[PDB]
Amino acid sequence: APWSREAVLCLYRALLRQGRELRYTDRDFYFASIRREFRKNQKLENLEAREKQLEKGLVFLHSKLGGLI
Amino acid sequence: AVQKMTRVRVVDNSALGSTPYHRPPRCIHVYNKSGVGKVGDQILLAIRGQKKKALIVGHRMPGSRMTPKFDSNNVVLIEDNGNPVGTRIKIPIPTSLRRREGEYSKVLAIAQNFV
Amino acid sequence: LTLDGIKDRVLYVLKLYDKIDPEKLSVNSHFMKDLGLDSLDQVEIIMAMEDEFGFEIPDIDAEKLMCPQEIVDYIADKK
Amino acid sequence: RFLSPEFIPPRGRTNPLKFKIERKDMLDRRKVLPIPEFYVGSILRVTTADPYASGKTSQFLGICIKRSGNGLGATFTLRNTIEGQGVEICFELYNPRIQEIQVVKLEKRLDDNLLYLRDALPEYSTFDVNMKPVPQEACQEVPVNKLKVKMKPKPWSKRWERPNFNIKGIRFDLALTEEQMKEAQKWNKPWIEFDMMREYDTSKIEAALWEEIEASK
Amino acid sequence: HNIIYVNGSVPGHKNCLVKIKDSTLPAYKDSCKNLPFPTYFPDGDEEELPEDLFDESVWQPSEPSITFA
Amino acid sequence: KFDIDMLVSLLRQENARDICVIQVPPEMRYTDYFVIGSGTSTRHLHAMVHYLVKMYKHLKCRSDPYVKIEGKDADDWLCVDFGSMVIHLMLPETRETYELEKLWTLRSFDDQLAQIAAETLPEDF
RNA sequence: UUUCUCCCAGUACGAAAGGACAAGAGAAAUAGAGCCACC
Repeated sequence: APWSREAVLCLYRALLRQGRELRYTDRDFYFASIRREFRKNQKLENLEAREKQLEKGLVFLHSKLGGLI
Repeated sequence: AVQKMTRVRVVDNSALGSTPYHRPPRCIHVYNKSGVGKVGDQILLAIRGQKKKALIVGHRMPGSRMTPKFDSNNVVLIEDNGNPVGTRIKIPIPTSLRRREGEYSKVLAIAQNFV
Repeated sequence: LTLDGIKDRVLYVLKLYDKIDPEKLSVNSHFMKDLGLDSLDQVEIIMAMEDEFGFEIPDIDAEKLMCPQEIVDYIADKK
Repeated sequence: RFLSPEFIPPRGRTNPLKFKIERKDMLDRRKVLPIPEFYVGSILRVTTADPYASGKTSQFLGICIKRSGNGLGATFTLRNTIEGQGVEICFELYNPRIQEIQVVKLEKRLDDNLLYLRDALPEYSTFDVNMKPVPQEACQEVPVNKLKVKMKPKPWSKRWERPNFNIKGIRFDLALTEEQMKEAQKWNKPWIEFDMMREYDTSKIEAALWEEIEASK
Repeated sequence: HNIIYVNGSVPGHKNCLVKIKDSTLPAYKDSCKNLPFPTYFPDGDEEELPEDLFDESVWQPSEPSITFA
Repeated sequence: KFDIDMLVSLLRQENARDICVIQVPPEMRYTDYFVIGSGTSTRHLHAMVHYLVKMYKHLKCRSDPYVKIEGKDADDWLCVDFGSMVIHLMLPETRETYELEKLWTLRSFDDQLAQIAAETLPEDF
């Protein structure tokens, strides 16, 4: 489904790493929330829609967890 | 701005506001010592035959210098408990509401668009 | 590197994940058919395996592993 | 020789000494903050310190629609449509909280006041906030945009059709018949064009101001 | 030019003579203690005053643009 | 002084189940940090809200004035506006419904933004 | 000129529940007297 599923694994791995790098927030919920986010959206998508979802995640990945602090 | 009558645009996702209705949403009361209602002033709006408090976020009345004059009157619905009726606000909302006296953090949190 | 050590550790990390049912958690346990694993399951299983052994596994061949022994071989030859 | 509007004093009983003192402060401030030359219709981006925010500046881009005030209190208004909302902000030239002034596009419009643009179509008033500055020619007059904007239905803020307004940038023909213009022309007051009691000349004052401003430099 | 800058409005038209005296409000009961008690005498010329006198809060022109930091 | 790190540690001490903190870039003219907090019950929400304000007043902030508490009347959403951070405290279930974190984390991509709808307001005649 | 909020202070007081003063600050409102830098 995705343009490249390798990004999904790499993207998900980075999100988990950011959770361990996130101090002010509660580490507990973030891990669960990210897992829920991946399950709800990525499982069923179209190529064009999937591109937006992964693209926003890449910016989310590359922007200090998209402002999460 | 919004005052007695003064049909306003309901900038909210509240069910009553979101649902189209044949009569425009007007105001019945201004929750201020003065009779004039401006941005940040609570009002008693009317929606779908119901009376719901609304918070003014924009007005067409000429304002002070260095401020943007809105071309439409925009309001945000607020519940009796003080929480906003709607979970999101679409029109850009001025950030001066934070410094304005009153409880505006809830509405600002619900307002993603800030100008 | 110890091939036996990787196999038990690879099996151990597979056992750690709770969602998958280790009814038959053999060294040749298949994912699509033996365990009925969806795309989400295989992704997460690689994540657990990746964390233990220093990740650096790309999904280009990870989805092709389809069993713990195959990744054991992939882990063994990449270290 | 471009003499900025604020320097020109208006007719009245105000003391000339006030203008002399005001001009000196204006010249002193101009050194700290450079005020670029611009006219109504030019698109400008101005950087100003944000009071609500802490240590954060903001830049707003819009077409200049009106110039008002004189001296240190002179202000300029620029208009733009943001998120589909027409917004006009009045900026005081000499306010200490204006960090920088950038003229993204220096140009002039058919009319000296662009209040009718509110009655015009949104596209004529829409401008990209992030649009980069375009090149300008120093030894030339500012480009004059002669495009005639199209109006919205007849109900307007003001009766632009009336001869007194004399708006030359409106496509009246499309929305107004020639008979309607004649009805508007009933308020011509032709003697007003020939009446010398309503004339105020600042040419001599403008010329005198030029040397004084240059001398301070 | 012997020009005093006073907050607020003053009744009358421009160029109209006015009478100025020290504030009689209770709060400013004794302000003449730190001011010239009889008056300021330029004849003495103990120390020449600056041409323009500013209040501390007042922002003088030619100062750096005020940033709300 | 009262800063971001102290408050969140105080939030942990009073056992805040879920805390969200979003920084704001200089371009956006809002508070530098936006904070969202979860609390099991309205009694817990009242207790934690009071604790942070009491610590804030005690922890220097002399230059800053006292901070009024907003939303105490509501049993599901309490928000306190501090000098450098705003903490929005709510129940866990209320947290998902509002999804304040999505609004700030996804500045323009938040799902609830699309949920807003438009209307028409014709005259009677 | 009048009202409201804050501060004083969750203090004084009180077993607790609960909860002040005075002094100070900020908001408005109206009345009176004015003013045109801006709108």
